[PDB]
Amino acid sequence: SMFEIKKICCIGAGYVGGPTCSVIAHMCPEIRVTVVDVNESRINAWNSPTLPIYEPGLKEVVESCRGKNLFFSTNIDDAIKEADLVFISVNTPTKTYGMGKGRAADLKYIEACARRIVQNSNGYKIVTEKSAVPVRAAESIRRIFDANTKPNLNLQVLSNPEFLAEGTAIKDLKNPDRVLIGGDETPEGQRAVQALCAVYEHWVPREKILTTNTWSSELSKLAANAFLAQRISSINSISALCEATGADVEEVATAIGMDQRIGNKFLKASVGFGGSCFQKDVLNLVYLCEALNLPEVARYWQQVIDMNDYQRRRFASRIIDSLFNTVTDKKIAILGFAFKKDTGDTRESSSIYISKYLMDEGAHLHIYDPKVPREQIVVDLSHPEDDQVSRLVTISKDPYEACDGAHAVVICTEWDMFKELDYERIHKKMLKPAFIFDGRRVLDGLHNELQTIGFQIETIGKKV
Amino acid sequence: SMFEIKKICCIGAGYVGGPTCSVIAHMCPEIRVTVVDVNESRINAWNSPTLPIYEPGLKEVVESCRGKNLFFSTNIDDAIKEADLVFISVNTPTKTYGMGKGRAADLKYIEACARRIVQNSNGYKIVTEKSAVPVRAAESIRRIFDANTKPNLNLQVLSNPEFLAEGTAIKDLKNPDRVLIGGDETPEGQRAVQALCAVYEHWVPREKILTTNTWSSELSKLAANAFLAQRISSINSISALCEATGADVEEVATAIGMDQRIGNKFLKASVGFGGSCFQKDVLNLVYLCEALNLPEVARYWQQVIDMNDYQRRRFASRIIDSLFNTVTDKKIAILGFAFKKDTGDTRESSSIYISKYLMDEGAHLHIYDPKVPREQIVVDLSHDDQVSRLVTISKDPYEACDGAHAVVICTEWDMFKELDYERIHKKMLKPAFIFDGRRVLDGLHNELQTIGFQIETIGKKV
Amino acid sequence: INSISALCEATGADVEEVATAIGMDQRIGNKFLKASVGFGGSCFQKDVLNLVYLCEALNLPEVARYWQQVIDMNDYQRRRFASRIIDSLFNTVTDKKIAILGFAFKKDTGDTRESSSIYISKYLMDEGAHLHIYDPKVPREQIVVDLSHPGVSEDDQVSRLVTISKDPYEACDGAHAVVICTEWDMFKELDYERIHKKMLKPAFIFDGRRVLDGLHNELQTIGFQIETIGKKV
Repeated sequence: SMFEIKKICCIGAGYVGGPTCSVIAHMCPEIRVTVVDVNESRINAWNSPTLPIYEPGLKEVVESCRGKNLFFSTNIDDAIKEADLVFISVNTPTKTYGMGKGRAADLKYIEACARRIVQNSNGYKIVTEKSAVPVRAAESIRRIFDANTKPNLNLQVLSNPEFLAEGTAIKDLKNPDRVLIGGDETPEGQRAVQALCAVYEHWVPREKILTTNTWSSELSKLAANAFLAQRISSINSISALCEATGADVEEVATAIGMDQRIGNKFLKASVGFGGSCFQKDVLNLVYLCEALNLPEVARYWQQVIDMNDYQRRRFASRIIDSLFNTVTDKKIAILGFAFKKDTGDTRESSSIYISKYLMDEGAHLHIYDPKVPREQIVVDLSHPEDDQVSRLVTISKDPYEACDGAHAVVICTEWDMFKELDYERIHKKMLKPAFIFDGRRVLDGLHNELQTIGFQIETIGKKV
Repeated sequence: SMFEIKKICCIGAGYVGGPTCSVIAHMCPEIRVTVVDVNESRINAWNSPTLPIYEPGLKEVVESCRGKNLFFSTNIDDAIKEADLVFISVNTPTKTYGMGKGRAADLKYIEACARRIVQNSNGYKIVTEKSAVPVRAAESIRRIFDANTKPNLNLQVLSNPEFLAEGTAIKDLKNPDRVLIGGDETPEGQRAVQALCAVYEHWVPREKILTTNTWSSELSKLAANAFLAQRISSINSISALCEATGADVEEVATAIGMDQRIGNKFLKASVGFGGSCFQKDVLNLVYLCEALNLPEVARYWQQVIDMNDYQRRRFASRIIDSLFNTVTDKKIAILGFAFKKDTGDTRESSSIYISKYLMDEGAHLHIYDPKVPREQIVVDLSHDDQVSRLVTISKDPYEACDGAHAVVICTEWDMFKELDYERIHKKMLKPAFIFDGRRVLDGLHNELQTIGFQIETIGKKV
Repeated sequence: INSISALCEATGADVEEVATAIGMDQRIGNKFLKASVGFGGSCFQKDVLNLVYLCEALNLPEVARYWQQVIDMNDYQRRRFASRIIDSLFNTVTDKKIAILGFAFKKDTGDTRESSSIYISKYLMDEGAHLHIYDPKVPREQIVVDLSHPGVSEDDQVSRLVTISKDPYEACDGAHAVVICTEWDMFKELDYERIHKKMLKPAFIFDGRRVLDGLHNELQTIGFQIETIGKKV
């Protein structure tokens, strides 16, 4: 309102900072947006005709304003000096050792940015956390600024979390459900908050811009992903009950989802949710609870993970039991390795875990995924040159090789192609009894024809 | 359309059967709908100008078709003989003893109906469970029919659960989010399912009528109330974290609820959910899981109740710590006793539980609620000497607050934001606390701090 | 052998076939291998509990717990038998008439001490069952004592819920279930066709002693659901 952002700097040219800043430039022609990164190779790519990130619509957005008001540079320090607003958009990996190993977020990159910003800054700037951060991250940035102050240096700290999913990043940026901005409840804080609102007001309606305090903002990002993951674990818990009673989890999911207060999204049973966001955010929320002496809340959210873990384990057990509790040297087809369809991302994929369970039985796994690189599958199934993987794991170039001589076909990722395969042919060449374990309900409605063909076909959330 | 339902009999003239059948008759002029009950007094009332159930819109519906195609009668046996479709719409109270005491559903009334139906039936009929039943209830009706069969007796069993809330029953029947009908995956089951679909098709669009197997149908009713309860416990869990960090739970709930995949309903933090459906249904789910050797699933759903109970307990503890952990002969005002605003219903009301905690500290409660009858409050807080010594029921809020150390809002009635707080302050003992258990005073905070209250609320840091 | 009966019910093996096979090994012997709803009498539980207590007194918790299993198993065998009954009646037995045939701890005596009939009857009382109890030797006064809350000369629950029958046909007349808890030889000679006519349907016979073995097809033809210990349903 009073203050006007005219220059933005984004430290971090990854999957958050690049696209967000590209859309900001596209929508705000009068604002100069400079995306910076230490990685010279990456910056060069952003300035090339082959962008380092593939996202539908991104190329068009970047090419429409790069060189006009959108810039990519390795000159971090100059970008900061010039900036009115600086986004910090670096990753916060999970700690791999020490207090909170495996669960707590590691602020090392956030801290390095804060130190660098204060070292290169004079006068008034707004500094905004854009990466997924743990609650209190802004407190730390503020401590660093307060401890390294200079005359006439006035840095304001805001939180502005990202709500982007892979594959929908541009749509999500152009037409967001909401934009969330957190700042202090002081006149300074509210000045800063309003300045960044005005940026988003160039293309987002005021009623979709939610302003909060900084802790509410940070906590909403974590909490939102926990609520989404909870719906999957809840419908997965129902799937177990369906298998025991004769109910069908897709019928039940549809019935529950038609109540508009619950809604019909995120109610699809599966072998288990995956990706780099759901488990990580829930565990981060559980760690935070324990750290604040809220064990009841900690144990309440831990259930979302325990349930996902159980869902995977019981699926593996149905497989193994159906093979008479011996799978040593039995060939099994694993169709699908990505954590979900239409990606090559294997981070926390249920396919990894199902696979490790069968490896632990001596299975000879032939794994097919149309999009995941074969080197990645080998890494994911290896211990942190791995003999168990080279002894037990074959990566198949087509799905027929993977089923050929197999005892079971296990569908772990919901790629659409898997429902189109020649199952008559696959049946001829399998050992008998021939099983199909559908971990994604993707073969619904082929059931009768598959049983006619001769398969024992089994799925999640359906009684055998 | 092979088979056409032309006569419907509903056994049970209560809150479910009466209104549902009244709406069916209203919407299906060619169908004769006869609601029966053993309780002659109640039937008479359904035939009177003062219906035994108050529901907005119900009188108009009933008066528009009673005596034309809608009938209420104590002649249960004739209605069954005539009927093409018989609804069983009786209560299934929770067992009060024995295996599953306090959690399992008691099928005695459902069984009695089934046995009576088979005794009075010949030929083809469709029998449909309309009451909230445990999973496998239809199996039991089936077993009874199969065990007491007669030549040419062909009874088909369907599930058709109710999704009505008090106060919105007519709206919910005229314009339902969905109609759910479960039946066997056999030609005869599908024929039966289609006949009942056709009844609903007189006024509900086909895309809103969901057909399933019988177990899916029974399980969906229980699961829906459980998912809804989970949202409240989930946002309540966040409210604890807000109090510890400085986040505000209403800011967080808005942020979360604007994601269209989550939605913005049922995300209002409180001292705790209540009512006769949520805890009951979740507990029945937990019991069914244990029975079926699904302990992981059981413990997943118990968290919904354990969280609600913790929310109530930590709220009471805040109140108690604020008066130094000694409330004995302290006067405290409880404003609101209903489980939610705009009802007299106290079933599983968080006000009961808050109040019982303070009573266990020796607090003198003065309780006001604008619609709950006094005798209901006395019963709810009894096992009674602890009540008569410690509980006073006030005819107005100002009495209850007069000379109180604290004012505790437990039910979100709109009138509580309109009270003369300057007045209440003049007459309270100092420090004068208001504990808002419902976020109903949000936005009066600054001025209430100005007046001199130490105002505290759920999901906000002190 | 009771623990094996549970496994028989789960798999399709028959506990009497298994008992006979095990017992023909002369090192094991064929005595005391008869599956039941549970052992009773004034000796077994008391002596085993005494032994367990001695172990704990002597800091031998491993031996204590080894022997405690003989009791725990017996309690489980009782509880799961009652649960079969109750589950078969839809988990509600309030005001249902159920015949209890046999109250003595074993046949051919009036001794009821620690009889499994007392425990199965107490489980069905906790469901509100209306129990009609018949035994050819046990005095009626002793049954009333055995089911009463001790130190209560007139129990409200016993007089509301329990009827002592002077004949088995009275006990089964209008019953949902006939529960045989003691192995009296007379029970295999009963006129079951007659019993079936006047029972409510579905009509269950729960044989807690294997005393109706070989009658099963005949009882299924008459139209009973006949269930017993150590046979799959």
